[PDB]
Amino acid sequence: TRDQNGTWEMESNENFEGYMKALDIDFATRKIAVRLTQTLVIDQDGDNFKTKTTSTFRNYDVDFTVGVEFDEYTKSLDNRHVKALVTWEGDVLVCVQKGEKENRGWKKWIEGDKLYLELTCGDQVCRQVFKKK
Ligand SMILES: *C/C=C(C)/C=C/C=C(C)/C=C/C1=C(C)CCCC1(C)C
Repeated sequence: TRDQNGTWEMESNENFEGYMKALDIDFATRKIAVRLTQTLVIDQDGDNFKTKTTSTFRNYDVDFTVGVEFDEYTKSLDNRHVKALVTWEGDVLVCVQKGEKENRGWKKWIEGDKLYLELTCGDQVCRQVFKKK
């Protein structure tokens, strides 16, 4: 399925520390962030996505249209400018964030009632799994 609508509660989070370190997120922020349960709310209408990731400590909102390049300033993360593009490869939603960091982006897909999110930066891969609330 390409339908990723839902309120998604984080079930697991593998190597978030490595990914954040590759992004140059400071030590203290990384230590807080690795322990937190995230909720990812996705509102998807055709090719329009509105997403909100929340935790007790920090939130991050990003909206995008599939197939439309957009400028991103990663405020509240690593505070960089990237040129972002989100597209479909089969039923995998693929984001490439072009800029200073190599191999920067993510892949998101559904597999039997779980949402999988693989975040990449440099040589690091973070693997997250969510379940619908
Ligand atoms: C569709 C999947 C998306 C938009 C993935 C979003 C991932 C985040 C918003 C993660 C954000 C964070 C970090 C990268 C490190 C600091 C903690 C967070 C949760 C603000």
